[PDB]
Amino acid sequence: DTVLTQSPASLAVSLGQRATISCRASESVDYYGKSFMNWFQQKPGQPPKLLIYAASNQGSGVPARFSGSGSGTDFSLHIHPMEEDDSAMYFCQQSKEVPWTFGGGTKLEIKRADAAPTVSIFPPSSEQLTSGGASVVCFLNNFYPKDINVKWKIDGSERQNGVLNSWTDQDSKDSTYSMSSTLTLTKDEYERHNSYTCEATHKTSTSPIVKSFNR
Amino acid sequence: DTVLTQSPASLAVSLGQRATISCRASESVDYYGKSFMNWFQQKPGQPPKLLIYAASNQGSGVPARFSGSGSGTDFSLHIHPMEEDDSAMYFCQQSKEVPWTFGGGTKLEIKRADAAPTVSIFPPSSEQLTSGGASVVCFLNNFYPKDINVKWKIDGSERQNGVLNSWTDQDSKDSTYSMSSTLTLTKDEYERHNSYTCEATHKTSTSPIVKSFNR
Amino acid sequence: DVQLVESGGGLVQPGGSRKLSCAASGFTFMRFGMHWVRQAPEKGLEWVAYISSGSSTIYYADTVKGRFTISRDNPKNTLFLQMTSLRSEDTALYYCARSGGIERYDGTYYVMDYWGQGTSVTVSSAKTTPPSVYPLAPGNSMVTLGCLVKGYFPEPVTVTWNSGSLSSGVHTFPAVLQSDLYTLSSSVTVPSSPRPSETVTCNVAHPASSTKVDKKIVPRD
Amino acid sequence: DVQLVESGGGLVQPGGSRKLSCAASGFTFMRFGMHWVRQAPEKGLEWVAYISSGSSTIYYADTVKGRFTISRDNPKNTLFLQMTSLRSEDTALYYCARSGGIERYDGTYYVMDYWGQGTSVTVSSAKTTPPSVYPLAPGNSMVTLGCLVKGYFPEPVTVTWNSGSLSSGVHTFPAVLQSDLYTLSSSVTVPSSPRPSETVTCNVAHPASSTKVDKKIVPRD
Repeated sequence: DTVLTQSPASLAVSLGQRATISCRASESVDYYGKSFMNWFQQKPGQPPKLLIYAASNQGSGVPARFSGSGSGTDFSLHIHPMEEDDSAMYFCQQSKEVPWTFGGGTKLEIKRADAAPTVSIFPPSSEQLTSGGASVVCFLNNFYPKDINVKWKIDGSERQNGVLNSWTDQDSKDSTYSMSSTLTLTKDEYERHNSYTCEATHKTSTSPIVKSFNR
Repeated sequence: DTVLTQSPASLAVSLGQRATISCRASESVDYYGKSFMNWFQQKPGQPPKLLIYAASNQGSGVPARFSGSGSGTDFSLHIHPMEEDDSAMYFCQQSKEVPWTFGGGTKLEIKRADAAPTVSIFPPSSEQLTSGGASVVCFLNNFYPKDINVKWKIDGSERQNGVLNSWTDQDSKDSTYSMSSTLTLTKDEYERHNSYTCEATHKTSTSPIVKSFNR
Repeated sequence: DVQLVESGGGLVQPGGSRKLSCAASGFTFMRFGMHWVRQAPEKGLEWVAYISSGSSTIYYADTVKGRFTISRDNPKNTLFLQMTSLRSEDTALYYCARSGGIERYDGTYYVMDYWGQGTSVTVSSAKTTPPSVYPLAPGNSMVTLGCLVKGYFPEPVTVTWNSGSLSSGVHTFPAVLQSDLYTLSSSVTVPSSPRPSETVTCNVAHPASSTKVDKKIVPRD
Repeated sequence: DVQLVESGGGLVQPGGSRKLSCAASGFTFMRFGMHWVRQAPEKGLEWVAYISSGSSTIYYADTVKGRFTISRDNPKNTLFLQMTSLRSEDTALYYCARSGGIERYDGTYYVMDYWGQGTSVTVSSAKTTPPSVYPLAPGNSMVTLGCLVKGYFPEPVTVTWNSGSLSSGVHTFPAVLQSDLYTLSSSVTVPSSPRPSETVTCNVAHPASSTKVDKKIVPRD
């Protein structure tokens, strides 16, 4: 099997700049003088779309801002300039041998201005409490870069146990990211503590955004 | 008041081509050397976005593919190359005097290949018939250009009376248009006739697409 | 990030009154002048009013002079538009736009750089009416189904297929006004295999009449 | 216009079977070889099977060899994938891609030029469970509200706000699996004026349990 290895795994390019994704094969991919390397584009909740075929040929309706190159083992995808709609997963694929193999994908994103997150905290609902559970929800909305450190403090103590964080893919109109952190306990344990704190350290500041509530 | 007149009213440029929208003022718009012409872009169900300010300066995050020129009375917006996301209403506006005046707008669209429409016909529903009405609906889907001639035949007769046609804006991923044509009669009248035809003449053919049903 | 959010719109009777708000965020509100621009098919974009950061200066478009009153609450980051003596001609979508200053070489230049989604204001005496949803059942590998929602007022109506699951291949057409009542239609294309084996239902909502209806498309027979 | 629409997906027990279809449109189906490609977080894109226009030739990826069977109904413009002896490893989104040939003067080059939306196939023994929707009420010119929908299986769940009226400023987060039960949360931001003076409600639909619930966010107290 021809293994295709792309690099980097994730990018972040400012609007107007050039993005270049590398894809190398374990075995040659051009039979004769034609390179069987294809590139696809896949936006979230979307089927892949053919971008380049035979190494450097534009797919249908593909802007001249996307170009492909390389031969044999090493291939590259170029995007210049970067535009607000290009954020997507790009995969390379060889179609010389069977099976047809794809690369791991490279997630290219728009590097926008930094953006601090908007943290909101919500205590368990009466309805959930009534059912014996106590989920505390914390929304860290619209920040950039996605690199963030989300932690919980129960009465001042670090609680690693019981939380599920979830990020949203780069926003389409914003280029920001979002996240929900949820701490789940039992009604009983929830009632054993007073203070519940949701904290976020992000490069936009040295002090974390601490959001809290006393039950 | 400074009246701004845009031209053309509508366009249709192919991907990769250059679009040029003209905007002329009744009175000069540059105060000395500074031109006070601004351009906005408005995609359907969207607020207007600043594209160009002061005749030729690019707004924030606006690709180098958009440019503005002109002076005094005449100005122009340029788009090259054309891309699948550009379909929007473009407006010019002067900010030299009060009131602040905008042009009428120029609807730019992607000239894609011709596509014949997909016609579907539907008779009155039992529920609607049970209420005494009889709406006959016809969907002319996914075509291009939007220029289409839709007509109804009742037992072979031209029926101009009672129909409401409604087009969808150029589709975002397709670049096609669609349309519903609804003939409304009373349950009584509808039951006086046998054959109901929905017809469409479109440049993709010389004969119309006839869709009908016999109640 | 600059954020502007309008609210307050609705259906108002001719001669009536309505006050629109505009909630700003992501910028030092008290430092910027604000605007109110509106749109209507019979209008396009049309400037309505201007107010400086300190309100010392305000401008009105002639058609609005004497009836509307722009104002702001710098502490609440809110801009307002108090409309009175409404006429059909005022029916439109209202946007509040920020008068951002671009620091130019020849001095700062002001341009309405940020806009909100807007709020719809309809001025009519016509009476609020809930719509009637009728299933558009079929008479190829794909079948087109649909729903007709007629006789409602005012706009808008919300149309979804299978609660939002069926999203691809959906066409919800612009409503048409015929004698103070709107009529609209939506089509959904599915593989012929899925129908009728698998249920297709249009979910229609008309907030103004608090009416929400689900209509399953069943074969005629 | 080339058009491919997959269906048949769903939740299947380990060791079970399911057949996915793929309805084509816009091209002479019987002249194009077809493919089935699948994607999972832990897989990315992975080729599954290939079948020539006349089916005289077929290829299977090793992992699928002996269990799946690709086939086609040229007259009905349908392509199929019969899966049996399913394993969790088969859980993925299945796309059918069209093997189109670019008439190169160097010899026609074949590339999967058109794909479909795909169908979800989850292979698990975890039991179908309707979720619990809980109201996320607040403790600025804008206020963030939300809904927590936890304890459901399988995916997906549909979340809408105010029947879809509220669409701007909504974040519906990816569901997380924690012991065969999913949990997801959605957030809506509205001008502080609107709440609570005007209702905000999250409309949540879970097709698999045929559950649909609307939860109004009311102040805590």
